[PDB]
Amino acid sequence: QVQLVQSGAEVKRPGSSVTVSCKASGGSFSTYALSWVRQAPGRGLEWMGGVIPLLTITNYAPRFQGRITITADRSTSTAYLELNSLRPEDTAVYYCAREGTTGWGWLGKPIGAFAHWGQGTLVTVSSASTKGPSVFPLAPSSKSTSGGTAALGCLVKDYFPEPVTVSWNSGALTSGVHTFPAVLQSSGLYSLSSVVTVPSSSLGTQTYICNVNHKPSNTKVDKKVEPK
Amino acid sequence: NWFNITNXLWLIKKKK
Amino acid sequence: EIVLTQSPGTQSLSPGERATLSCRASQSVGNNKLAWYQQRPGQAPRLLIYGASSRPSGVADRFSGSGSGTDFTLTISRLEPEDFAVYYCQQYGQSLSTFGQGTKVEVKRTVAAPSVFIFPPSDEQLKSGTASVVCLLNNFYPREAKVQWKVDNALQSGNSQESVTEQDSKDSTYSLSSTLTLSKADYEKHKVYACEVTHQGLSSPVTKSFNRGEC
Repeated sequence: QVQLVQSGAEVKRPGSSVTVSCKASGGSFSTYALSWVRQAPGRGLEWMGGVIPLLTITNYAPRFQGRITITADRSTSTAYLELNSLRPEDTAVYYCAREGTTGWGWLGKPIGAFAHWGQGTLVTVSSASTKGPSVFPLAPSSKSTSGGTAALGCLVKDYFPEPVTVSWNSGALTSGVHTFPAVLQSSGLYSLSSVVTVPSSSLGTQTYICNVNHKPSNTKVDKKVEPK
Repeated sequence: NWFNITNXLWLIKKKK
Repeated sequence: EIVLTQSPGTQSLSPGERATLSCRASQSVGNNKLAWYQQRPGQAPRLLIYGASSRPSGVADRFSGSGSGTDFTLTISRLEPEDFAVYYCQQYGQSLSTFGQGTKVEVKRTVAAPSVFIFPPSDEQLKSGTASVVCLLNNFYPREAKVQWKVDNALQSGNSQESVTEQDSKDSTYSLSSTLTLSKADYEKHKVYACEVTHQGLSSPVTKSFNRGEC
């Protein structure tokens, strides 16, 4: 096996300190290197540091040193990444990575590289306040229609934090749907759009509804998009 | 090289 | 600090073909401690290669890694659909490990010009005192598109934002959205609203326009 399970997402504040955990199950823990590797919104992977649980042999990255701590709990096979002086820049997905071993036949002999990963943990660092989105209809008009096709949608605006998930007609509308990655507005809130192309002969003879789901806010709205 | 250490250890545990 | 330089930035080619990704280190990577990971869209990295040459068990033969010292190359021999993702190179030859900025392997198709649709601010939103005009560039290739907002012929400055989907699993196109944001007025003290688009698939820009009324 060798399964790594991280804690739920987190919303911390600038200046705050966050602690993320990783649970290893199905292989030796104390004797294998365990590193943390984050990934900022729309960017690559950055290695932050690691630790060999045995003697708590720690390896920190200069960019983070004197600001980050990495721990192991041999008695519970768990690892901890604590990071303070949180800045909005630190908004990223933090990954727990355990190195692989020669020949999975099985656990035995380190290889340095990270063969095992957690599901990732979203940590958002903002001074903004959690809020569900306002959902406005992108109505089908003569300017959104051409030939036999017509584009409609809905603007999911001013929410926080990530993520939001959209669907159409309770999922009864799959192909033609494009949901764009959210962009960070100046107010510090996110916003995005969900569109879909549909036959235009079916506009009056049909009803289109976008179901929005912002779990971090316990919000679940449904907006009816119809002609202009 | 920090990334090597676990080799030092696996070689000992195997050794004895 | 050792810098891993990955190129090209985006390698675009057809399935069933062979992909060769380049990783060059600013310094000599000791003991050839180099790994290649594959990150598929919404997932976590998947280790493909280590020690430059070594492939774990579970990784398909398609993947081969070579090079040494300061020049490393990842090689997929016959691309499968799932192979179109991002690829990262990491060096662990010294304590401070580092990653390359990554390389995207995109499906190459025939150029397609964006289908431009335009949506006026909903009344529901205007009742809030803020307006948002949306401009959808739908189903185009490549992903490089230029959008420009124009209100009463006046060109626009940093009051719009655009988002781009990832390449489409089904038809390999990209879609983009550009939102212009205003206050009720001055949205109400301007007549026409248009967005013009420049794409490698068009000889002339495409301009979608509407005037406060229709519908």
